[PDB]
Amino acid sequence: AKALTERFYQPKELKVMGRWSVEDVTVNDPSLRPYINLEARLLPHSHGRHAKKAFGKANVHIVERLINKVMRSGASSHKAGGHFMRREHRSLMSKKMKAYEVVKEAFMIIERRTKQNPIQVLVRAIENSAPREDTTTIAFGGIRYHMAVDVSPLRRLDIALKNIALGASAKCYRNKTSYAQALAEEIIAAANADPKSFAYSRKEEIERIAQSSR
Amino acid sequence: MKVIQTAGKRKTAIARATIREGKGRVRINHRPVEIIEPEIARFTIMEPLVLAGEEIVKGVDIDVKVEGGGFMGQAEAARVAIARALVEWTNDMNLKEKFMKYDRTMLVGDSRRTEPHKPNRSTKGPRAKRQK
Amino acid sequence: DEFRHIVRIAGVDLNGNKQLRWALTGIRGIGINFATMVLRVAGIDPYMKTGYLTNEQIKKIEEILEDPVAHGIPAWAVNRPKDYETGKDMHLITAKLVMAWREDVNRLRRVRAYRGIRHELGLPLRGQRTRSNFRH
Amino acid sequence: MSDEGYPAEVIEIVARTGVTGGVTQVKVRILEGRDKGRVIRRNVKGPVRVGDIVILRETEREAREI
Amino acid sequence: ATVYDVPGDLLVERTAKALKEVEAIKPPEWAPFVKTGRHKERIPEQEDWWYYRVASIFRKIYIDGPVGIERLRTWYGGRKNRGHAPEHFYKAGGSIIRKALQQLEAAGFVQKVPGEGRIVTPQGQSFLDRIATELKKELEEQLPELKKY
Amino acid sequence: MQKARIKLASTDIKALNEVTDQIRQIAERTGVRMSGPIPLPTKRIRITTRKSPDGEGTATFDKFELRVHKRLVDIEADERAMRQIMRIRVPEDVTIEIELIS
RNA sequence: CCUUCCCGCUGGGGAGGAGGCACUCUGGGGGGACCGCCGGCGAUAAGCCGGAGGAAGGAGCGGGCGACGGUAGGUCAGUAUGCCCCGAAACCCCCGGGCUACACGCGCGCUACAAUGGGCGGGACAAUGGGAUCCGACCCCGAAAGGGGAAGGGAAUCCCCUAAACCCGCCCCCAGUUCGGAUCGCGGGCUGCAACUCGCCCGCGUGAAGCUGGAAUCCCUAGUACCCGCGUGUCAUCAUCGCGCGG
Ligand SMILES: [Mg+2]
Ligand SMILES: [Mg+2]
Ligand SMILES: [Mg+2]
Ligand SMILES: [Mg+2]
Ligand SMILES: [Mg+2]
Ligand SMILES: [Mg+2]
Repeated sequence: AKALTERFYQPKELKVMGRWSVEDVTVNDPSLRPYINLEARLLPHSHGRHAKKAFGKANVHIVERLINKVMRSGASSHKAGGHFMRREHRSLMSKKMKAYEVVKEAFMIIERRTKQNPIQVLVRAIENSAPREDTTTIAFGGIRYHMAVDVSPLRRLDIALKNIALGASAKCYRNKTSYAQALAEEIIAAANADPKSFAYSRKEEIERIAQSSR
Repeated sequence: MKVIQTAGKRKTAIARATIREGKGRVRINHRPVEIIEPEIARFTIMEPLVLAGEEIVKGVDIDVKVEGGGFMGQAEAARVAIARALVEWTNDMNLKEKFMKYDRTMLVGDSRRTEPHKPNRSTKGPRAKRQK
Repeated sequence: DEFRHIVRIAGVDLNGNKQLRWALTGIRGIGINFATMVLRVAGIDPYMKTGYLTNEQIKKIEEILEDPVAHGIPAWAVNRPKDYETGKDMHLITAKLVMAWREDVNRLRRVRAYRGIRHELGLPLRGQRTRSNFRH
Repeated sequence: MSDEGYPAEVIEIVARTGVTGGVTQVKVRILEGRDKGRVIRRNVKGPVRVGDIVILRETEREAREI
Repeated sequence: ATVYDVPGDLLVERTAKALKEVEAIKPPEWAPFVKTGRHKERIPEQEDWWYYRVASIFRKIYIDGPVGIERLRTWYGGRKNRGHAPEHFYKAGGSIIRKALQQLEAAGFVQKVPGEGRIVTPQGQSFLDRIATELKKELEEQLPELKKY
Repeated sequence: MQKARIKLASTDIKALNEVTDQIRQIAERTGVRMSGPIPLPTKRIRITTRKSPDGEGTATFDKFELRVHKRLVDIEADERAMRQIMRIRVPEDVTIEIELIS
């Protein structure tokens, strides 16, 4: 950054990025509470070490999961905003340093706004962006019915983070707004639970489709 | 002149740290950690220091020579080397356990290496394949 | 004051009010490199905007364009070095440029060379293949 | 935002389900509301371990299967 | 204080500004023209790029010692857009760095070992370390964890 | 006293070891100071042919490899030692080279 | 330990010699991991799972070796070989052309359609491999491509070889643009006996479609995929390719 103290920021306290603490952070959804890691972890970066196991994601910090979802490249095999995005070389895939700075600028943004811990804001956003029921087709005696099902909290997290990031991506695509700004907007919008957020909207639609399916 | 040598490895990156009594100066290839330009690399290297605390760092001086692959690998190898240096300088197992529960790979190494590339579109990867 | 949303440089090729070097690339025969050269030799700021250009500055870069090498431009940075009728190394602008292209082309045609033939048939002539990827 | 959802703790995994194997039938026990101990069998999507907590928009559906 | 103690880019700009006060650091007549390499696409957009470049070279010779023009060429090179074709690395031109080194040998900052390239002189390392200690102070108003060094 | 480098190279670690043991036991038969069999990086000549003549079918490759193990031994140059290390058998699949540092 | 050079806040930094293998590294020999321990599931078995500890945890990871046999699969255009044919021409050599033609259809890919960026200037960090008419530091000349001389190097000694993605600052601020670089003109070079047909490179100039892509379809389970560049094989000169390397 252009302040030289943000450029050579030195950590001292083991806050997250040496800037934001998590002791004051609380998650009121009990199904997500175990699966949301909020340890005093200075650097979110893990080096893949969790994926080889089945719930290392549970053991993994949450802002790390965010930046990893932000290392995105848009949507290649699906259509967010009705559009394939397909950034190929000008993406952030495998660029976690860029992703880290994107997330950090987003947090700084919202905290300039929102007068709140941005991690608190983020947990609120995934909470009210995370669905509870989905639908899937099951066979009973050989005949398929699009039944409704409940969603496991890990999968709820996965969806929430994914579609937060995807909304940010669609809003930053081919327009004047930055990825960080789109991300900030998406998180606070979802936390306020307004439909402007792609993520809240998507949660509501899969949920109303489920409550239609049963 | 009590000095202690430690070493760290992270995928084609080798750091050699020497630790001794001093003031708190810690240098990576003649350069202060304070000014290492990617924040992430700085933070990888600093984690053991923050975690161990100023109380002992301020009496320690460290110098790391790292001669390998990438900035991140170098940072991790340095992190390893200085973590081991602190532990072997202090003989504090409460600190060893603090590190081992924060990140075990801080003291044990990451054993991972790159998988050899295999024929079909070998330049891309061992499993990356041509299109049908 | 001294503002102009539009400016004529080298006739009435008329240029916006962005920074001057790119405004000049708005001319045929001028890229950003030749532009930066011309301005550096004429003492003008390239980052400057065109609205604040004075008529004498206009005249100055116009005369440079008229005879670049005489002003400090090298001979290896020009549209038309070692011309086919005067060994002078010169830089050509819009109309003289299309005319020069036309002339060398139809010279080749007059002598019925491969390039002239391939020009008049509108096909590639710089070694390409044309089988799979030249389809119009 | 958290509407009238009812927590439910997972006590036992049973066979997996779904045309493509993504669903897992499971036995769960409600924790709050009026049941406060009524086990029930639900079809849950995604990874689950025992001790997990799934929250339900209702409790009177009770899919059953072998 | 020293070069290794402070960062690079800030030092290069500061010592360029200071090198403008040296008379043997005139740009050559072909500077306002030419690119820095075939790997580039456009002329330098700055007017003092010559001083920035010789400052950089001076620091590089401080750090890497008996080094010459081909090594510096590969450091000042980089990636080229080769059109529709993929990207590759290309070295830079040698004339810029040669003229720079020669200007510096004139000013007294580098000398020329008969073999194995060029080497900074005491007056040269003094110049650089002076600028570095100055800079270190000005950013020790900031980081006292760097006052330490 | 001036020293003698013996660079020896083979495809068989055991022939190589045989020679080095010859040298060790002969130097200690005498009393001249050996410098160990320093093992140098072994050369892996790799040749990756396609194993098909036809050009048809899936492309499959044979990665053939030849390995050259290399040792060097420094021993002080005496006429006795030199005469007898010349007398050494030096089996067929090995090369040696006695340079002298003086 | 010796010698020397800078900051200076008189604290600290580097450099070269002996010093020695400490660290790294190299390469020979050994050890180590066996579901071995705890708990659970299955049957108490075979074994699976979770956990501990451990460098490594579930054939550790990744390769090589591809059974009997089939596929009149491909290859007699690599060699070997039957038959038929040519046999003084269907054998051998030379020149020139062609295989590089282009209204079109298809496969695999490169570059893009921009800000999850472009340019400029600065700052960083690799590994694999290769080198005799061969690598070529280093110096000089040149705007570049390139040119002259040339140390050392038959290979842990020298060189190829200070990679790019990344970061910092400054311009651009959502548009066929400072995106994109098809095409074409002029000139300057390298290889070669020969560069028109038909090579590669550089500089100025030009400034094509393309603003995310239907139906449908491909690859991939961890240091993997994606992204980034490098090496080598082919090679007189030619790499959007193959085989590999690391980030
Ligand atoms: Mg085993
Ligand atoms: Mg057959
Ligand atoms: Mg057949
Ligand atoms: Mg462009
Ligand atoms: Mg657009
Ligand atoms: Mg090929």
